[PDB]
Amino acid sequence: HVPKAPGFAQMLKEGAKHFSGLEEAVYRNIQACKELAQTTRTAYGPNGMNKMVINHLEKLFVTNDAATILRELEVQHPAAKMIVMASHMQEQEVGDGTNFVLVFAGALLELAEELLRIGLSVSEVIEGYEIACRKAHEILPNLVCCSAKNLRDIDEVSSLLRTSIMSKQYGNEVFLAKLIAQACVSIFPDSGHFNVDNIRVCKILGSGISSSSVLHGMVFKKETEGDVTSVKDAKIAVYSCPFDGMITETKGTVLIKTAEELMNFSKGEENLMDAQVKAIADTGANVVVTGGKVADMALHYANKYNIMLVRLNSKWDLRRLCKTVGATALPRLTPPVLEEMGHCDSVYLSEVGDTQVVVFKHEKEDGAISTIVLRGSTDNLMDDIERAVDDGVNTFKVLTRDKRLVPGGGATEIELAKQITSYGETCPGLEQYAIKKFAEAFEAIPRALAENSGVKANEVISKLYAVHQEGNKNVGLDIEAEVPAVKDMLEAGILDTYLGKYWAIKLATNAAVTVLRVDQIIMAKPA
Amino acid sequence: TLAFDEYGRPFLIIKDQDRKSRLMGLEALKSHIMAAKAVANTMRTSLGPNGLDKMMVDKDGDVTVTNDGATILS
Amino acid sequence: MMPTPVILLKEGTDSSQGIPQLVSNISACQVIAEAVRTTLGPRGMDKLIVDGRGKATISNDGATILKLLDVVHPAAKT
Amino acid sequence: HRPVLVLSQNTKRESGRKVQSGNINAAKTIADIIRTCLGPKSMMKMLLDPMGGIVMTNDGNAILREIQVQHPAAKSMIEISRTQDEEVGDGTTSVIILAGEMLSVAEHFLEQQMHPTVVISAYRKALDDMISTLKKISIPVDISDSDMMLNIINSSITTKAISRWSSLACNIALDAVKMVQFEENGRKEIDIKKYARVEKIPGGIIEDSCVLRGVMINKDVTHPRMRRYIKNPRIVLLDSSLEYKKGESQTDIEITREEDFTRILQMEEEYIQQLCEDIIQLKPDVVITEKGISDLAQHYLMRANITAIRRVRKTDNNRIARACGARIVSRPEELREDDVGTGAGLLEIKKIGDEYFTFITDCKDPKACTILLRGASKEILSEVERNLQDAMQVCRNVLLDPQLVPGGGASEMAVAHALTEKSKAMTGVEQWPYRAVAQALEVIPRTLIQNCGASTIRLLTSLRAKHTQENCETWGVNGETGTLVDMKELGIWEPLAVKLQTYKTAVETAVLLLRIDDIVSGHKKK
Amino acid sequence: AAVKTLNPKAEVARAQAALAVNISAARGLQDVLRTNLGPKGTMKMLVSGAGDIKLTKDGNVLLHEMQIQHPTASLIAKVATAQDDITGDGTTSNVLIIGELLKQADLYISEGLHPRIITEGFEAAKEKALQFLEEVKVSREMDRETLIDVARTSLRTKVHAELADVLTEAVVDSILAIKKQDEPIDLFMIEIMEMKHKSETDTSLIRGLVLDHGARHPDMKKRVEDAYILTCNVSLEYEKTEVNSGFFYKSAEEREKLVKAERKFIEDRVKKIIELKRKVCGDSDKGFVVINQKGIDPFSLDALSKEGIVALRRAKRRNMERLTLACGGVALNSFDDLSPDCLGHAGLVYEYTLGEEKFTFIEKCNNPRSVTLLIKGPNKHTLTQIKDAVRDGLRAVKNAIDDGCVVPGAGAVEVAMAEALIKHKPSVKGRAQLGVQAFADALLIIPKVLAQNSGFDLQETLVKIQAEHSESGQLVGVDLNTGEPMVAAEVGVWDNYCVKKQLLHSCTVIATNILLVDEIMRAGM
Amino acid sequence: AAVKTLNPKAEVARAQAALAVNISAARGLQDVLRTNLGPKGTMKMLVSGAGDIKLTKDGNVLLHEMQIQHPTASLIAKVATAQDDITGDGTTSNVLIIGELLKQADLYISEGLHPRIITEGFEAAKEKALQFLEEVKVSREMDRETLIDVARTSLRTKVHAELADVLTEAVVDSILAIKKQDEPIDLFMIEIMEMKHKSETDTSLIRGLVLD
Ligand SMILES: Nc1ncnc2c1ncn2[C@@H]1O[C@H](COP(=O)(O)OP(=O)(O)O)[C@@H](O)[C@H]1O
Ligand SMILES: Nc1ncnc2c1ncn2[C@@H]1O[C@H](COP(=O)(O)OP(=O)(O)O)[C@@H](O)[C@H]1O
Ligand SMILES: Nc1ncnc2c1ncn2[C@@H]1O[C@H](COP(=O)(O)OP(=O)(O)O)[C@@H](O)[C@H]1O
Ligand SMILES: [Mg+2]
Ligand SMILES: [Mg+2]
Repeated sequence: HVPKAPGFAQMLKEGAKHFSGLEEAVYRNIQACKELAQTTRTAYGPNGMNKMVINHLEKLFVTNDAATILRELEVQHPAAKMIVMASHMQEQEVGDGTNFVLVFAGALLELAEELLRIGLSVSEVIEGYEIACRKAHEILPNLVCCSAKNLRDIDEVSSLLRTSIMSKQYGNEVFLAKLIAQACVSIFPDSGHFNVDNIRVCKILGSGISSSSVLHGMVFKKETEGDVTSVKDAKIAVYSCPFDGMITETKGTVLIKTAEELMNFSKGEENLMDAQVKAIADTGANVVVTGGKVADMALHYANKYNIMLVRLNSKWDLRRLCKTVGATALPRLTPPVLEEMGHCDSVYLSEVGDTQVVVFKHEKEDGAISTIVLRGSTDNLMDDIERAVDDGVNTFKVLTRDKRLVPGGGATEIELAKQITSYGETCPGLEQYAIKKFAEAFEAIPRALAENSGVKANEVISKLYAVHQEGNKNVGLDIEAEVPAVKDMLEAGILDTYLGKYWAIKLATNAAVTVLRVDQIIMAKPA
Repeated sequence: TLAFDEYGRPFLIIKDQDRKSRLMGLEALKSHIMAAKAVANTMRTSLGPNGLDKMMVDKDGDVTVTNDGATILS
Repeated sequence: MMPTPVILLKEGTDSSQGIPQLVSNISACQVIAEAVRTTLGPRGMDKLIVDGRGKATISNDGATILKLLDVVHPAAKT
Repeated sequence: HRPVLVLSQNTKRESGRKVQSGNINAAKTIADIIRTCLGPKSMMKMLLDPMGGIVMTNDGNAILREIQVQHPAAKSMIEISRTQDEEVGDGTTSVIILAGEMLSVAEHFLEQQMHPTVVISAYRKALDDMISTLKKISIPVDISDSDMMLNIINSSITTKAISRWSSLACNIALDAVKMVQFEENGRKEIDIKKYARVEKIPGGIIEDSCVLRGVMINKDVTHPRMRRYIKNPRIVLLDSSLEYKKGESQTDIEITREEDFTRILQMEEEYIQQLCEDIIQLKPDVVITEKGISDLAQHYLMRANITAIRRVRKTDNNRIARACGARIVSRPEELREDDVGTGAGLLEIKKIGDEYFTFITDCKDPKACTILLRGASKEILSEVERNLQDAMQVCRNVLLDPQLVPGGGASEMAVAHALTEKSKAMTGVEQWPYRAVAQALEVIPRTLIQNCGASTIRLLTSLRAKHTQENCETWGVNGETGTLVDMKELGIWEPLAVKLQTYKTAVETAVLLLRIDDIVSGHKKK
Repeated sequence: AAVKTLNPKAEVARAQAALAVNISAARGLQDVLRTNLGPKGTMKMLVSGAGDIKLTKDGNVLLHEMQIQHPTASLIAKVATAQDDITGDGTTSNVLIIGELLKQADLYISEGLHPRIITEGFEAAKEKALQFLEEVKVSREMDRETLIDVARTSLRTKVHAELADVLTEAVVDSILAIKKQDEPIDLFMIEIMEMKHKSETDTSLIRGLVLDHGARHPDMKKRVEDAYILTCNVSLEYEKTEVNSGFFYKSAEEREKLVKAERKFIEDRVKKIIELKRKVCGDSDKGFVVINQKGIDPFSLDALSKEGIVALRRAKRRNMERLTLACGGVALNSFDDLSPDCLGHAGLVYEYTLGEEKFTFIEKCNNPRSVTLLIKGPNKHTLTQIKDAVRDGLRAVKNAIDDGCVVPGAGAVEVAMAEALIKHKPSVKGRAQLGVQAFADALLIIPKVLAQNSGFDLQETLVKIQAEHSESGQLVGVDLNTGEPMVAAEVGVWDNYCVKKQLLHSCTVIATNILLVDEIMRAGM
Repeated sequence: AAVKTLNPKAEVARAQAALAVNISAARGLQDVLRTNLGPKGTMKMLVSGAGDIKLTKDGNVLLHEMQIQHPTASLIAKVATAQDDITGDGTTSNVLIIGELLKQADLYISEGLHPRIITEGFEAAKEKALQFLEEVKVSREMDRETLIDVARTSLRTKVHAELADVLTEAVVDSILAIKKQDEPIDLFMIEIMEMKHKSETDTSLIRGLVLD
């Protein structure tokens, strides 16, 4: 009766699919990456919306940063993973602009579909995108108007860090800018390498964001097991061995042969531990922090000679304490410490937010390390501010590597859209269509800023080209109210991450080119 | 409606809410009295010197004839 | 009937969008507010929550009632 | 088991961007199926039927009717090609590509936070300007000329599979419409479906196929003594039976005497001989009816030298009534001289492949003809039958509207420059969707070069520059070679009713599918 | 694919995929059907689901009774159906041209070229192949010795050459005594009866008719000489009125009067028959045979048996057409104008019983113009061998009488046609130069298969045949006994003109349409 | 069949059947691997069951990471494995010769001839082709500008010719500073480290070592 079509030449798979051509492979990779660009388009900008994303571990992640959203979404399309790993490389390089990659490369592949269906194949759209990408790296040093050079203190960086804060925390742009100014400048290495790992976030559940502060030191979440919690001298002896004595390594066996060696063994072990605790009490130590466990005999002489004990079960937190108070973790049992002692100002305990913490607070010598103690009503809010805190530390490392800045908020992408269109009209070849489409991908980036603010993007994008008549080069977007009448970005102070714009254009161009190189897809059976 | 929204989305608040039981009403206080009166009507016949005993059987089959109110309800 | 691709979106995930999402979050917070609504004021009653093991916990505190409801809604966990 | 307190059980709800941008992808999917079936360099598409048959064709209407889709917006595009198939002949594949392209540019404006009513109000203003452009570039046709009408039907079958036998299929389709063009009262009508029957017989060659001057049926004579070759027969068409049947009553006869039973059996024979004597008063030669003929009626027509055909169909009786000029009567005692089919030519009972065929041909002025198709098998004869139906309807549109539009890409580019010059005086938010209608018409010259393998960049830049001047305005795309040849020299001309129905249906398909922002599925009915 | 998005249960084939489906399936039908072309082919035993044996090797019966479910195989089976419908032979050679028109074209389409360029070369090669076929046909004025060699060629290729000497005398002598004076010969006048009497090599040609039903009364004569055929169409059995009437009687004496009166109209038809026997001078033997297409009740059979009239019943529809020409009477539908002018005549009318199944024989006619081939095959499957070969041979001699020219035999046509396309290959002057080469090499499969089934070499035979054609003017062919090139016009191997004309037309159009197919898909669910 | 008699669960292929199995499978691997030969070839994205992207177009990586279960496809994959083991390049061109040696021989074996007669002509053609290869080889005394053009040909057929100018200076300059005085060059002395620092067009040649 009804016939059917069998295999033809190479149907040898056991349950796997195959894609070949432009319509089955190239056009389907574009439409799959277009859905990720339309997903994070709402969360882009200062007026972006959050997204409650639940992973496979059945926990809640609510954020507006596009980097942490893609880590929880279990994407299975292969070409869609290329735009996720390109956004993950933006977080590892500069730490800001991960969403800029999804909008630009999502518009590069979308406008490439209009070129393959009207004209040139992938051999000339790719070569056309590479010419406009090299010309885009020549306009970005010409768009630099300000620099983070004069008065590197807490006053100038309080305004230069507001752009990375207001894109994810719009209402808290003033409080979080001052908290990131008293923490990043205080750990300055005196013209050296700025380490972003020297800033920790201690999430304390409690009151709102107005009670958050930055403490010069470290705040832990453990106990003391003692009664010497009030320490004012703060001479800290840091150890990595377990503070319970010196045991052997191979087997361990007490060998008793007479009645005198049995009775004197218990009293001789207590006198041996008594001589080791009093050896560090005569050196002036007050805080003894160990990594391993602590026996009951070590706690007996810790309270007798009035020294405080701190238990640190994490081995990574012990190395950060050595850079906090300026000490060295000794692997052997307690010696007379010559010069590797710690020196803090005040080590105390306080129950803040129904959580007994241990604070190594520096008062006079303020700059050795910083810890931003964040407060919040929910645990999900403190994770979102911590992402905004880490975007402020990563922006400070960008200004250490390169002090140049470009006016953001839509002012950079319009001038990049005007100069590439000028190079496209002066190219007497067939690849000038991809150069004109490369400049229109920069046009869609302030389009996402106006659609998230409830403003019509047609009237917004028309006023940007009207005020960019060859000499302004700075007017961006005013998203404070409807009927914008947009203003200057240097007067408002919206400029951030010139090095972030240098890498996000390069990564999104290489991501969109790599998708267009894929002509034949051979997948396996998922298991 | 329950387990569905007005926009067509599934409306799930707590886990396994279809197999739950919730009574606020006016019979939630009435269900507490009728459950407590049947315990008091059982212990009413075992009060005083003419109070008749009760035969209690354990889970293992052991039988204990009790009259005190502590071991009966336990 | 609309989405039928050869490669799906992520695995099988459903996601609401826009104005029906926001009213879905507001009406979800109204249901979980009824478990602390009758516990306010000196003329407020208490509530009894029984888990799967049969352990009864009668209380009127908001930190005690809401932790025993086992709410799995994302907006109602706030 | 307690029921769940729900509302609108077992149905779906979907709104927002997933329905507006979801119906575009369903329209782009159908337009990519028949995209390789527009130019003259097209290829056939073999289809498989649930009955077990095979439809090997390249016509855009016959492909989409064999596709069962589940998407609701995909079901709308199939009914568009069914509308274009009934109005005109060769107006099928062009509307589905054009409606997919007008929705392709409509998806761009839906992402710009523009309301769909603004795009439709710009589509209706653009639709009213495409009708006025085709009426200015048209050309009057001399319908009395034979060589002018052959060039119109050759332009419609160059895409189809009968372009190889173009010298034969043009003469068949032209003579088929000019025979069935009947006008009794003051109203001209052309019925090429009820009177121009296209019968196919497996065997022979395609070059021996010709339109007969008359009708033909697959029916043998009722008796071998009847003549199978009459020079000039007088055909009498009947509708009732020549038998003895029960009346529409409760008739019952009580037989008490001996002579009563033999009398009723004799009155049944005299009743048949009475109606057989009433049909021989006009001296006929051929008696054709629709119901059965008893053997008592075959005996009286045998000795009267009358050839009788038994069970001719009702649609075949209406077709032979126009060819021979006879009247289909339903009463043998009410026959008149006007009901006799005089003027009929040669009648011959031929045999084509071990089966008799009754031929009634060589008529004086027949008003209904039958196209005799003979080919290799029934597979390719269904292709020529579907192509001649697209070849006779494009001749019907010229005889009712003698205006020609320069096809082959010259029709779409003459309006796309007219919409571009008229868009300069818009000065509003509807100016940009007005420009996209002129860019959506570019998909018809895009398809003619993508099928032959030509370049789409070097050709469309030169073709758009040819319409910048108002003098030439008729330069199209030559699908045979792949260069730009003027259509006044090639001879590719499409009728006005084909191009007007193509533009009116492709816009209103985009009008319907853009106002859809919600889809409810899962409910039942009666 | 686009069809997978709309319908998820719809398979599809792309441009380079659907071409490999149709070509590899055409090689599947080619490699099976090439083992039966010519007299050296092998017999194929075809068993259905019931278990009956269909032993035949005709190309039309092989394609229909084959358990294959493929869309490409259904297209070739429809072209093969019309080849065995209008002209008989030419079905096995039909499939082998399509199997080579797609295989020789695959060598160019896979090597960069477009399939439409090959189809443009097929039309230019078909125009030269049609003109060359009209130059090689031989008009021999339809001699009766020429029609023997035409029927011998079509019968050898279906039997083991011991029955081909018997069936040629039964086919040629049957087709000559049907119609004269340039009249189209109707093949319905030849009856084909299947018997089981002696053996397969005993099929004779009865000059009259052989009816498969006998006398339905034991008192009738079994052997009747010098008979009168009365062909009737009336119903002698008891029939009622069309209106439901019934009977009504009062006494029992009036009951028997109604049974006598209800048969009066029946016996009036029988009294017209027995009075016709008395008006033809019945003072002799004077046998009477009534074939009587409609049924006869046993009351009228008992009345006709007492007068000595053999009466048959339940004849066929065409038995009133074949016996009317054979006996020379008039097939009447009534008994109102009975006369001796409508009576027939046969010298011998006898019957014979073969396992409780009588067979009425009518022989010894003057000018019958209607004969009957009496196939007497031993087995049931052997009857299908002879019947499918008789209609293959009857349609071969019918085309040789209607067409005025005869076409030569095995390799005298296909080799000479392929050499004519080589010298006219630079005449196209374009990209279709390789299309004429693919058409010329596809026509050479007929000497290649005949050299392969006979056991000879394939390439070594085609060199010697093309050498004798290029160095002479005689249309040389293939010899299936020695392998040497022998002329087919002299050894008595002929063919039909309409078979070779349709082989150049039906195979070429179905090859140009298959090569232009790139979207094989199954939708509609 | 005889193998079906003793073992009923044992499929078999006859003389004219097993030839069509190997030829149709050789054209299956030929039509896939012919779209990536040379610099103008197309890239292939290979996804395994885990979900990792393996974007490459080398003939050895394509045949190994392909969902194919065929005995003829496993024979060509064994020959393609030894091509990329001893001399590197020449794996994509290896499969196309095997796919054409069976396709060109299919036109003669199906036309009456024996498969052994075709194999007698392959050996007589291989001896003349091997002697012709020794006459067309060009000796240029191993100049460092000659090795640039040798490395440029092999690198352009695996990258988009922007990294081929960078990797040529990293391959030729790395192979010269290993051994001198006509000594066999050991490829184990070159370590291949994978970083993520800047970009794909930043691969430099460290003159010492890089430890992970
Ligand atoms: N005050 C402001 N006015 C206008 N636009 C702003 C303002 N602050 C931030 N933006 C815009 O919001 C966008 C936020 O981008 P973001 O999501 O941080 O990129 P990434 O994901 O790469 O970090 C920037 O492109 C910037 O132009
Ligand atoms: N020789 C030719 N040169 C250029 N274009 C042609 C030629 N022949 C046909 N065409 C184009 O091919 C198209 C075929 O349209 P078609 O699919 O037949 O429409 P429909 O489906 O309504 O019948 C026509 O619009 C015509 O412009
Ligand atoms: N005696 C013979 N000698 C040589 N060739 C023959 C002979 N008889 C038949 N042939 C060849 O066999 C071929 C096929 O014959 P046949 O099987 O009857 O027709 P088909 O193959 O179309 O069914 C013919 O083309 C004819 O040339
Ligand atoms: Mg930011
Ligand atoms: Mg057409």
